[PDB]
Amino acid sequence: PATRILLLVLAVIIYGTAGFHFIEGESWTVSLYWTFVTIATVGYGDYSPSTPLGMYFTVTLIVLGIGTFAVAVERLLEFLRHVVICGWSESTLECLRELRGSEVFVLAEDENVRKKVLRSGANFVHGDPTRVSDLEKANVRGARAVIVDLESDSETIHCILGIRKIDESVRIIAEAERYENIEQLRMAGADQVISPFVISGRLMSRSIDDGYEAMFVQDVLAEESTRRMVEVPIPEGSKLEGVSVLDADIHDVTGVIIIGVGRGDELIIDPPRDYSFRAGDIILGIGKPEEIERLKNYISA
Amino acid sequence: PATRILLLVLAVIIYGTAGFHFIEGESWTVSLYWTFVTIATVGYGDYSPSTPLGMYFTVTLIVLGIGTFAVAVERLLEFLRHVVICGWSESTLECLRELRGSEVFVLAEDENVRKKVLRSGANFVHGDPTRVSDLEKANVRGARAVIVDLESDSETIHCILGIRKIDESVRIIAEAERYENIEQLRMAGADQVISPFVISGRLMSRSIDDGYEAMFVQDVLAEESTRRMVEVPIPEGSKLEGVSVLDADIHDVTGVIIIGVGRGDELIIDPPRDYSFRAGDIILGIGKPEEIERLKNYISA
Amino acid sequence: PATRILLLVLAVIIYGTAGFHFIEGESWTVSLYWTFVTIATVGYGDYSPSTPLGMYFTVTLIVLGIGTFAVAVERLLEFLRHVVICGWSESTLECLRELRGSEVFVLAEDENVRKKVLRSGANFVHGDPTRVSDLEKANVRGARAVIVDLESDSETIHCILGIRKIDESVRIIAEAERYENIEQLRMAGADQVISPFVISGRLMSRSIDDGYEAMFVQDVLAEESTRRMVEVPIPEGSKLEGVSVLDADIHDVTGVIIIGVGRGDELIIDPPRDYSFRAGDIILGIGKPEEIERLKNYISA
Amino acid sequence: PATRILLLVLAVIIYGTAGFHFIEGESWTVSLYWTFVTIATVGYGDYSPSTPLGMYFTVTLIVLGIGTFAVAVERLLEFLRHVVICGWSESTLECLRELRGSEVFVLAEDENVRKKVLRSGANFVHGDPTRVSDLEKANVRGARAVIVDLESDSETIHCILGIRKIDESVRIIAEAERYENIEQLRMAGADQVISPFVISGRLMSRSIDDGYEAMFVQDVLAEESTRRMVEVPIPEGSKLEGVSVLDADIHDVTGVIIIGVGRGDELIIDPPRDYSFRAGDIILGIGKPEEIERLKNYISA
Amino acid sequence: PATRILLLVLAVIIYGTAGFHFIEGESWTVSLYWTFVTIATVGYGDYSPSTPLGMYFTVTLIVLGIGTFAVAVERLLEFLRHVVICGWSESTLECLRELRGSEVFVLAEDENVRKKVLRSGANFVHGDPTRVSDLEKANVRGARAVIVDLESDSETIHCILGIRKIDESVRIIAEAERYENIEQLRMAGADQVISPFVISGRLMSRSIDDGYEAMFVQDVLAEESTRRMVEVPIPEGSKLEGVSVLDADIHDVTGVIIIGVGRGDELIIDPPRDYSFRAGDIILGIGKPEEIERLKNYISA
Amino acid sequence: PATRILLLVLAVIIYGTAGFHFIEGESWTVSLYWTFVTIATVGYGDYSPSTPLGMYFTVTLIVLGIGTFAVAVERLLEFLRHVVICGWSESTLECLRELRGSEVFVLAEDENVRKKVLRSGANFVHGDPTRVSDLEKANVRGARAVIVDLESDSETIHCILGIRKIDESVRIIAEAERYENIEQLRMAGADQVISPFVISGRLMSRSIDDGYEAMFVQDVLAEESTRRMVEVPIPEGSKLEGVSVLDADIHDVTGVIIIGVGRGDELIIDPPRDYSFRAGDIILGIGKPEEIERLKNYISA
Ligand SMILES: [Ca+2]
Ligand SMILES: [Ca+2]
Ligand SMILES: [Ca+2]
Ligand SMILES: [Ca+2]
Ligand SMILES: [Ca+2]
Ligand SMILES: [Ca+2]
Repeated sequence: PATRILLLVLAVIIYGTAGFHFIEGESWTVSLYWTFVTIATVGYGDYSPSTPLGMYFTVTLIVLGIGTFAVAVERLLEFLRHVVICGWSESTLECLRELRGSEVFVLAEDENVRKKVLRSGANFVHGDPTRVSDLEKANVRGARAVIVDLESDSETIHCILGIRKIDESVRIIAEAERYENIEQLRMAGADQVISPFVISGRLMSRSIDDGYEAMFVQDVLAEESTRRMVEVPIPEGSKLEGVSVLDADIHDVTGVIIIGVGRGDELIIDPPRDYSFRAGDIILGIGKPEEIERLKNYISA
Repeated sequence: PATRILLLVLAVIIYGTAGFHFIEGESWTVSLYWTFVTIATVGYGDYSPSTPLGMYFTVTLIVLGIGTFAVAVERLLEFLRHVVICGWSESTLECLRELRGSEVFVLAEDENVRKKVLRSGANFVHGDPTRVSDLEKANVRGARAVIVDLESDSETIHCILGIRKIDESVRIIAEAERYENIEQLRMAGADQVISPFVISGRLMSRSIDDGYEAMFVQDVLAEESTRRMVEVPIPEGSKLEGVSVLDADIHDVTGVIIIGVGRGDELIIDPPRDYSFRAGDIILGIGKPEEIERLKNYISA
Repeated sequence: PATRILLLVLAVIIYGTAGFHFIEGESWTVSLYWTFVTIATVGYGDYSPSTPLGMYFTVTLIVLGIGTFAVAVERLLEFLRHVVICGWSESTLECLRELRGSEVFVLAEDENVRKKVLRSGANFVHGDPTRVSDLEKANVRGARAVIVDLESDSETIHCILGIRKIDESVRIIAEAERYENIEQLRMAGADQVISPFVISGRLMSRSIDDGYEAMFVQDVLAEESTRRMVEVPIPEGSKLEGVSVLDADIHDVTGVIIIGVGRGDELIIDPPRDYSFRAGDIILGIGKPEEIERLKNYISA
Repeated sequence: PATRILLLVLAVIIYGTAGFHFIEGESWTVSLYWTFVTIATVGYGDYSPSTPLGMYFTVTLIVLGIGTFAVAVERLLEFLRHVVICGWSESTLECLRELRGSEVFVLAEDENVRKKVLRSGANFVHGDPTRVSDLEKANVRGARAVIVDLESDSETIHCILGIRKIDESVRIIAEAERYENIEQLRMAGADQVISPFVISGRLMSRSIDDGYEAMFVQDVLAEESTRRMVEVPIPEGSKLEGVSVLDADIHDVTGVIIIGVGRGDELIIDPPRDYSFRAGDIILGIGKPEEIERLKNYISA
Repeated sequence: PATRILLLVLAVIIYGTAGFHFIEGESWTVSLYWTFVTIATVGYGDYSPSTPLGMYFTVTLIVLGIGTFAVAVERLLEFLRHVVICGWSESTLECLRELRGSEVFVLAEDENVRKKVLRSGANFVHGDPTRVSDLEKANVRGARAVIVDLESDSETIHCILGIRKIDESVRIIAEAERYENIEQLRMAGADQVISPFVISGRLMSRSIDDGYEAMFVQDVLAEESTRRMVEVPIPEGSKLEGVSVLDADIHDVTGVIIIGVGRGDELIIDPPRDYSFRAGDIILGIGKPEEIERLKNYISA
Repeated sequence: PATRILLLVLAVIIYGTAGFHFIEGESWTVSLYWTFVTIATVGYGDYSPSTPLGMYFTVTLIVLGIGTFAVAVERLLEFLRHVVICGWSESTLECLRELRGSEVFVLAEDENVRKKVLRSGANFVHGDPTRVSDLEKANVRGARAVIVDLESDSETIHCILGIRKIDESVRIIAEAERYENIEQLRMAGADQVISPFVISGRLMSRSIDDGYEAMFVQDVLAEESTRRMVEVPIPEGSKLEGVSVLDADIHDVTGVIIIGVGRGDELIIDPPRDYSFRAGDIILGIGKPEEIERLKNYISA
């Protein structure tokens, strides 16, 4: 019915522009040109509608002059490597703050959010991350990875399954509100789970004494003090491949502290001395950018 | 007034047991013995109250027999280095899970909580952590340290000031729900602030790539894989005091990775080579317990 | 993306005005002049777009005529000694009623308020007085003084710290909803605290007898009865400095009852006879304006 | 019906104790003595109810043994110049804090209140102060005066009319939540009206400058600093009656500042010099208790 | 299951009293007499349970001494021409106020009601008048008539159908909350419908002028001024049957104003002069009781 | 600030029309005529703005062409014997249905109402009938009479006092939601009180038997059956004044049943025979319009 009114304002043009070539200077060709020109509150002057009786029909083009302008308006506006964030929460916000330098889409239920999700360098997709149809509104298929944090682990567990139901291989990262659901959250298909509260809690209990243990975690993740925790990959042909951690003395050599090495989906912290670097191996280390750069070279080719 | 009714039920014993040695076999000594015995619906038989007239006074001991039984009941049940946790939240819960091996008191508004705060090795103090009077119900004065996490940073900021208002030196550790209040949370007097959401968010944005950076934080704080992040202090007389990090090769020597050194209230991550250990200095390092033990000795005296 | 649509409505002018100098009287200079003139539903007549084929391109300028007018509208509006009142409550309202003769800004969360905060001689700044960013929207830095009354002492305590966090010297005046928080309210940084309820309550208990005690407080603060409570300062060179209250007989002399003298941040009520006026001293007294004027002179130079 | 069940448990004693002198050793006198003794789970032993057939009737005394014990219990506890406070609010609370040394009854809708209204030296009457029937539950008729503060001026206006509807002369004191209703609050019958917010507001606006004006009001009503605002009456035969305020130099003489004199229902603040004290006159003055005592004597007889 | 536990506490008496005639002085007759006497915390002394081994079985009678006392308690209190009112509202209340002199049952959802429905001379049946099962709890089948007023016409319409579903002939009287449902309320089966609001409204509009029209309705229905609106039936053999209203001059004769005559389910107001009384006819008239009595006789036989 | 933007759109006319007499054909008189003509998307053609450089300033009149049209719009619409109904309820609605043939104003809090209060022949005044300022928005002063029905008797009691506070003589008609407040409702100043529920209730209890008594009230107030309840006044010079009800036989004479006579503010139902009509007396009677007309004449002069 909304597109059925654009037929009445289209008929007024064949009824309003019709009396132009009939009640004035004949021109069945430039008849609509008079109507559109007149209705568009233009009034250039290609026909002042002089006829008196044609002034009565010219008055009709004034009445139905808004029944096509205020009409074709809502009808003209009723046609014409990215990351998706399901759910909009502080976690999400703080996250969107880092991903600022890239294409991010926040899919959320509450519209009121929009305005702010925009104040932060992200695009807003109004929908419910639980409905696959809306997940698609954010194009999860092509999402480099999806971050999920809804109000209740239940809704999150849902959203995940939904995502799976589309691209069953996108990297999904979810926040767990309660420790007791971390596993279900994985079963559902989350690849990585983060439990802000378990971290927070432990850090608390661990800062009753001295708060360095908690000072570490928070400071390291903050873009301050130069020192930066970085994960460096070992190229296929590495002058290390086969070498022992103990033998490479990466610290003495690079200055980059290695807090652990990773074999996709798994990571070891104080890697034992007799550890042997491989190809896909990833180095989790903290260090001055220089040190880092130096570390990359000490491995290159 | 609740303890003023225990004087009426105590006077009924001097009025009920009084007629025993007066309206029966004289015995001002074993008079109360008859009243208590009778009121206790015992009726052993040391005096069947035979007197007819004394049966009228024996009936009074039956009427006021519940005005001392149903009384001394709620009156008998109305008499017979610790950590205080203000607010009961997941963070709090997860925290109370570590502090299990010690005296912990959770002060919260909602009673329904109690039952669970008990299922977890902690004692419950029903009150509002914003009211100083209730803070005192949990004895903050003697609290080794107070952990604070209320529903809204506002209420937390409050609670803190409150605590300050009592022991202006207790170590206060608070969680911040929003990044924008971390500072006010300190001004108010929080010594240590933890923002689960800032951590969570960043870890997220940092795990779009590879999730080791986030795998580290969560795994390190979990009592698994042997490896343990520990903060070891440098005794006053240390065979290191004055020595350079570069010179002590603590890693090669101990095997304990040092992720940073701390000077009370502050911590440096990749301490520069030319750093010189001092007395109060604290070593933040991850390593096998053995390694740790070994690290402590490599410093002792 | 909201500023990326202003490039499409900017391209329609290079595509709509482009066909003007091509499908009509050549004029690559006054081509945009035809498009803008036409799109602005003006139709002066500098070119009636006569060409039939140019009438087809002239119709395109009518269709995309709103895709630049309804566009450049939200884009043109998307670029282009005062007192601040945080929180909007009856207290606040009644207060804004006195400050009518001056620059006042009310900063509040609920928009619905606006309309009324305007009916009262004040400017409205929509924001949350707890967020420093919004405090700044009201320019607390330059605020002569800030009045604070939010729904819960907690939120107030918050707001205060926030203010402190900016101009750590602005005079802050806060209302306390509960007696038990008057101190925390100060610790946080409130300079002056008013507890309407403590006043109200006491006045009540004090008016069970005769209601003069309560009739005084309310009447004195009301702009009626001539009598006015005034605080008069003692100039540096005063013919009183050093004189005893008993000796100056200010009442007999001036007629201005002195209910107390104040030494910045502190005030004494029935100042003892042997009190000696000083320089900065402030006289809190009630009296007929004349009496007052008379009091000022009895001290001048 | 609650007192009609005490006739069934009284008939069981005439039916339970009746079979004792009929189905055992005859004794229509000591028959109830066996029933009461038995029902009271006493079992002294004055009759072991040996009869086998009488053991069937002795069993009936065991069944209806609780139909008289659990009965006469709630029946024994259901029998064995004051001020009424309608509504329970901070104002009210702070007020009840002064009236501690006297008989006060708080009548309120929410039961949850009770416990606290008791922690404060007052008695609680659960009811709605708007329903006359409940007002009567608090005996307004005999109330020395009624204090009224309900959640909304409307409810208060109501409550008042209600009170009027009973003792149309009790001194009613009400708090007004909004300035715009102070008059209706009076029309309804309130004798004294207190608007905590109008006071609070004004004090605020008045403390932007220096806060003495607000320091006065709050401090004077506080039982401190010794100084106490008192209203002293002029006895019938006074060595002042007829004397001029100017002539009595009460301040110089007593030390008690007189902030105003009152002629029932009315009070003048800086009484003009040519004022003449009368009989019923009341002196509103602030001063050290000694000063006060001294003031009373300077008038006695 | 609640009555299945009274079989376990009944088996403990055949198991507890069984060891009495087995582990003591033989008496299979007075065995239960020992168990009941012992379990009733009586201890008269007809058997002190002396046997040591029988003291082990006498201890079992002490353990299961509460598993029959605390049991038979809630089991002893769990056994020991009327009008039904569905829904409890002011209308209902005001109605129950008239029906005070008779058997009335109020069936309602909210339990909190009970206490009051009892303060008014009625019995309370806790249930939902929409559920037939609960309608039956109030025995509508035998209800002289059912009055229905639930919160929403919808629920009422429901309740009615429900009632119909049982006694499809009980006189149902329902209140309609909205004028627009009076008919549906009848279709559903209400026999009589009352719309307090339509009455109220009209009376209002009719009392803008003079309020007699509204003074009539309210006063007539109030048990005051002697005058009473009464409906008197015309006996089968009446000295009026066939007589004209004009001819009977009932007013002049009786003094009872006849405001209308009724033919079951219908009533005419100013019956025309030429009206002829019949048998079942009912006379709606107002008049002094005497007048009424006089009217009854002027028709008798 | 809303009227401060009309100075910027007024300055654009002195800045936009200014370049017309400077960058075109000089005419400081008809300069604003070009601006207003241009901004009004008129484009008559009195100046096509030919100048190229003036086309750059002519473009500025296109940009700021909406900053005066979309402005002066909300600024042009932001300047340019009756009955008042306080509160909008079914009662009210049903009432407004009768008063259809007259000037009625409904003053209510909820805006959503408006639309409907209009569908019914009444004018809507959005405000709170409790605030005198809004009562005045409906001009109670001149209200022929005010009808009051708010959600709670409390709010009504309020509203009344408010009304009194303005025209202390307007006829006030109020509905009482609860029987227990009918008196307070009067004390407050209601002149006439209607209790739909008391009526409804009684009618119910009275229709358990036969429902004529309730059929009467509802039918009489309904504009059906010809019969109409009317109140006819006795003119000053009446051929009845002094005559006995018994003597005037108004029924026999007129046919109009007299259900009662009224002496302002009071009404008697079956007026005793020996009653004597007076001047101001009002006759409450039901009867055919003819009968009525006939009744008026039987009294005229
Ligand atoms: Ca979250
Ligand atoms: Ca939390
Ligand atoms: Ca407030
Ligand atoms: Ca209050
Ligand atoms: Ca109803
Ligand atoms: Ca109503």
